[PDB]
Amino acid sequence: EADLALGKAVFDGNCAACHAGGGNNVIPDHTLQKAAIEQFLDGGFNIEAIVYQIENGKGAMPAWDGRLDEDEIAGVAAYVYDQAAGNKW
Ligand code: HEM
Repeated sequence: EADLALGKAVFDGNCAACHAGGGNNVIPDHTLQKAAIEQFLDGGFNIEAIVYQIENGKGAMPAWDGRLDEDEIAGVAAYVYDQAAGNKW
């Protein structure tokens, strides 16, 4: 169901590794923030754009293609989007 709690559970395990509290450890300022997305993200503040990054891996970010399920992928994207939009970073 591309759930946010699912998305969180994924995030917490998989993404937090580099992005702890939306907190990009590799490129300090390239955080999971709305603003940071809208500047740095190529594809803009769009679910498509988010998902695409997570799938395919981009710059210094690993690809999650087939490592996460489709729903899982969608959930983590949705969650990140919700966090950003809501400012729950
Ligand atoms: C876990 C599956 C995971 C998610 C979710 C995630 C999201 C994410 C987004 C949405 C961006 C864009 C942020 C912005 O535009 O400012 C992004 C960017 C980077 N990530 Fe990430 N990310 C997840 C996992 C990981 C892992 C495990 C690493 C660390 C090895 C990592 C690193 C990075 C880096 C670097 C970037 C910037 C690269 C770029 O977009 O050019 N991510 N991530």
